[PDB]
Amino acid sequence: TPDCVTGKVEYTKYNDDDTFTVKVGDKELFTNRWNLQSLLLSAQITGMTVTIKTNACHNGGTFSEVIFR
Amino acid sequence: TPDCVTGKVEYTKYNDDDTFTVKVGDKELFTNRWNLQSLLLSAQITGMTVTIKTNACHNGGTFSEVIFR
Amino acid sequence: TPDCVTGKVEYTKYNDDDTFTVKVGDKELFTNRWNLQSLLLSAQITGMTVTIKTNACHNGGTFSEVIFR
Amino acid sequence: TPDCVTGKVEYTKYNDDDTFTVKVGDKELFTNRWNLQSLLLSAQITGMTVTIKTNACHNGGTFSEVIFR
Amino acid sequence: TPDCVTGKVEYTKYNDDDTFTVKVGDKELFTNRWNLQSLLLSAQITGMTVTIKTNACHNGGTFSEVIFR
Repeated sequence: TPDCVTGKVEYTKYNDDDTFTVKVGDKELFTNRWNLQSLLLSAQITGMTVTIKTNACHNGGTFSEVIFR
Repeated sequence: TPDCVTGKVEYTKYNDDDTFTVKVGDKELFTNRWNLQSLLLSAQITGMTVTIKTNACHNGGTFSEVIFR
Repeated sequence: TPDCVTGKVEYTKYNDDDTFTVKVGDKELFTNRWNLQSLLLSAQITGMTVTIKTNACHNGGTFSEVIFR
Repeated sequence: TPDCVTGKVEYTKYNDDDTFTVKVGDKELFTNRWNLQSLLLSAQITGMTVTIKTNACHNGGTFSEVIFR
Repeated sequence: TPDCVTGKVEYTKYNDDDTFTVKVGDKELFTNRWNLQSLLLSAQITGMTVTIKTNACHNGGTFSEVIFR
């Protein structure tokens, strides 16, 4: 899967349908993997750099691969 | 869903029916999504600013959408 | 449910039977709600003030309502 | 259950069979309760003092009761 | 099980099939044990030194034993 965006988590959002949204770089992407929620919040809180890998690299895109640096 | 309140979590409460209550701004709101409990406590401990989005924007109101900034 | 004790978490104990015990004020109380284990440990580690609400307000008493400040 | 060892967590080990091993004092003890893994790691990371209670108070001994302070 | 690599966690990666990848030393290894994900991220965030024990000691290798110091 190709890299989509890399950077710090600007904000996260829990959604009504139980998905989780993250804002990295200039993209707002969401995921439906439950384990990623607390992991992504930890990344946000501790200010790590993350790379999101996805084919749907656009606002509203979904993803399920993340690299925590 | 519209913004209801934005600010720091003053306090949280675990309820007998397992729902979770949060006090942000001047509203006391609750949620029945189990994943939000630890996330909201982290938000509280680390002092993040959160925005709660809900139609039931009033004390005793319920919610399931949150933005962590 | 009435207030029972308020204060910092003196210590916590994971029990053989999988219940969780907390020492706040002069009472030692236990709960069987899982989600409360990690939440209570976080409260302990970060030095939060908690209020436990329960009718069984006595050593060995059970509880399932907690307020985290 | 009697006290076995008290002190800081010197190290923890995740084992191939999903049990968790902890080194406190001069004993190396393991547990099969899944909830205790993250709790014990938090204890280790934050440098808490823990007391492990068990009858198998010897290297290779098992346990399921822990006091966190 | 023999030691494979020891060092801090360079980065971690959540994979689409819900396995978790970690980069320690010069090896990139992955695990399918769900409990290790948050534990490894904590290790990464807090900069602990970990030792991964495995027979598949090579890039792409799996593992399920970890020592956190």
